[PDB]
Amino acid sequence: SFVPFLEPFIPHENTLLPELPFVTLTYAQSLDSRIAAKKGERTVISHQETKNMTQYLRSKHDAILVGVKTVLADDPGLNCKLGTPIRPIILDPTFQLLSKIASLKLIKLGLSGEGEPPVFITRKGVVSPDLQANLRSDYGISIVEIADRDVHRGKMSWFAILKILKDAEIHSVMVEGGATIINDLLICRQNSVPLVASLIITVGPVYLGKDGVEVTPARSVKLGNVRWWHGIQDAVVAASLEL
Amino acid sequence: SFVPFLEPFIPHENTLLPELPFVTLTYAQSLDSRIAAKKGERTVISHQETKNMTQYLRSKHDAILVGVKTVLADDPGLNCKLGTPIRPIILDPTFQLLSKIASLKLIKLGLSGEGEPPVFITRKGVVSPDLQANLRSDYGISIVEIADRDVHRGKMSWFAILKILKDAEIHSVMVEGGATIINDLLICRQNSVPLVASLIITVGPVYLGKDGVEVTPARSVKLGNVRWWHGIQDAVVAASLEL
Repeated sequence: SFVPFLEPFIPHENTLLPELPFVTLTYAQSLDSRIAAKKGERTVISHQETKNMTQYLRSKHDAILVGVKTVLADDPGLNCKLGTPIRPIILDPTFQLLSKIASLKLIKLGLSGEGEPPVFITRKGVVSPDLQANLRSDYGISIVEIADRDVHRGKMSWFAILKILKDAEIHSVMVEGGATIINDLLICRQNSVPLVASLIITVGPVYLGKDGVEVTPARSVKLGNVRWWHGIQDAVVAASLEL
Repeated sequence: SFVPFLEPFIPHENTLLPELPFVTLTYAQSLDSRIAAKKGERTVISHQETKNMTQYLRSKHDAILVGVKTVLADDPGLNCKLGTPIRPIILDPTFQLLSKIASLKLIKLGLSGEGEPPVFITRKGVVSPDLQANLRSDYGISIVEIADRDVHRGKMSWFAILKILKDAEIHSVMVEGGATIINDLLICRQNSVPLVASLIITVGPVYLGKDGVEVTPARSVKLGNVRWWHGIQDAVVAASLEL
């Protein structure tokens, strides 16, 4: 079972950044470190055993965070199949996904009660106040705004984002991806301390090739407390980021 | 131990291409699919357990093959630390190593008896008959030459290379890399049949980043007979390439 394997890595209170929730960074990769096949090819990386492990991990987190690309590519449910509630947080600076709200599965689940209503994290002044009110009434959506003070070289501050989630009583968040989010978080440090508490990676035994969606940080990154697991098809590494 | 794990993957005569040696393609990669750190950085991927696995695999092969880039970067010995003889094979189409021969560790070992005399594979006529005769007398070196009729798209035919090696009574060859060699063999097929018999990959729990030496094939590649192993620090996947 992956259950004892994950036990030191699921959220706990041994945190060096108490202002922030417990952050788990997780994704499924090919051997050549792609997280999605090339345009028009069907992405198959993670097998059922690590889909199960992902659901188990969500059952230990208050929220799950993805970006727009993931939502567009996967139309994911972003709920937990074990039945525990988990709050979907969508990072969407210009609230692009407004145009898709009538179609998205995570909106459907939020309306039916099978899931929690999602949070969209946008720049300040993207969604006017009346629209916010109407989207909350019609879809249960919340809009969380990041002030320009928390936007640096065009990028919303992970520290500021994670603070808001903690302030709203989200004490653990599972960040499930987007190549840009993964690359940024792998190197994001607050005074030498990683924002990521646990790194949990599925490796699928397949190559997606040079036109797949690549994950690789801007510099080398060392891991600690490494442990491996493997099932019938997939392998999983769990680790912390080195100081 | 990795020995029962590798038992069905070490050379054996269940081969669809009897004109060829049993070919193992094997390498060690970071999580982001790099095989060497960026230029000035120290490459640490494979820990002692999979260093050991590689030496065990070498003890089961007649020959080990690498390209020039690997020799220039690593100055590898290319012998087997279990003490079994293994023939080093260097793919050097234009014989770039000419001016470095006396300096190479693999040549030193050939002369001291810790290793076998190496084979260099070049285009035909690259090494003059005078130089070949002196290299054989002074260093034990043999040049294997690939005919013009077996160079296509400017690239030597892997089938032709491997045929000449089987003809020289090399019945198994362990191809340990060069990103280009790995990328090419991952997709090389002879009438749908992969020339690689066994694919064995160490995954080290580290990132090398975007300036490291990347492996990714030109298109997606499927694997069969997937078996995973992991020790205290590294994971290993063993597989065949799908037909």
